[PDB]
Amino acid sequence: TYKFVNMREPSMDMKSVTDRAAQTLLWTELVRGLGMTLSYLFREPATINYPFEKGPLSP
Amino acid sequence: ASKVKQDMPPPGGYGPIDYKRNLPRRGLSGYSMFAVGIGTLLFGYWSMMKWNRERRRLQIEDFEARIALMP
Ligand SMILES: CCCCCCCC/C=C\CCCCCCCC(=O)O[C@H](COC(=O)CCCCCCC/C=C/CCCCCCCC)COP(=O)(O)OCCN
Repeated sequence: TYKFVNMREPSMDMKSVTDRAAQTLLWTELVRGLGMTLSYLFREPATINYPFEKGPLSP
Repeated sequence: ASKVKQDMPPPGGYGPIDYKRNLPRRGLSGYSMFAVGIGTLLFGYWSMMKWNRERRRLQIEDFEARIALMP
């Protein structure tokens, strides 16, 4: 079985075209990326305090 | 005596794992966004209308005072 990754056709009604124009002019997806980064700032980092803390190992 | 003991999945298997793409749509129409922009523009225009007319009156008053002092 196989899937299509980029086989969508954008709608050409007035509402869809207006939505795409609003995206182009007001930079909505750029704001979405900014929001993702902003949210990702307010979470705890993954850094450990070497050499006072050490990475996990195995026997 | 002891039976075999090695790394095996628990009985009944593991819990289902999500793999589908999850890109939710936040939700706000382009008409609504344009309406918000136009509304804030109009509100700013009206406020600055009022303030600039008041500033014109203040400047006229200052000019009146200067005219009175000139001779
Ligand atoms: C009733 C009377 C009203 C009078 C009419 C007024 C109505 C106004 C309606 C339109 C206003 C919109 C203008 C805003 C600028 C739009 C310019 C634009 O859309 O250009 C983009 C380009 O925009 C960009 O790509 C810029 C991205 C740069 C990265 C910056 C990240 C954006 C987020 C940062 C926050 C922005 C903060 C803004 C406020 C700053 C305050 C000082 C088009 O490029 P493409 O989509 O690639 O298509 C071109 C091929 N045909």
